[PDB]
Amino acid sequence: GASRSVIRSIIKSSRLEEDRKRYLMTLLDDIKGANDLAKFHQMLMKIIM
Amino acid sequence: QDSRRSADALLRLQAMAGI
Repeated sequence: GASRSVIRSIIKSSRLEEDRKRYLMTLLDDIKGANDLAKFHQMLMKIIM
Repeated sequence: QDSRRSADALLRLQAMAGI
């Protein structure tokens, strides 16, 4: 499972608009636990693609 | 409360992904 820092870097490196990136990062801080972080990463992939 | 907040964040994320 990717760490919180890796997931943040992925958001930052994506081509999404800045406000979209900022809101995703805000949501990330509310995620708690390895399981939810993994689910976060999965949904994030669908948005990035 | 921490888990519920996390669950809600995932729901908000899901809505952005249009899932």
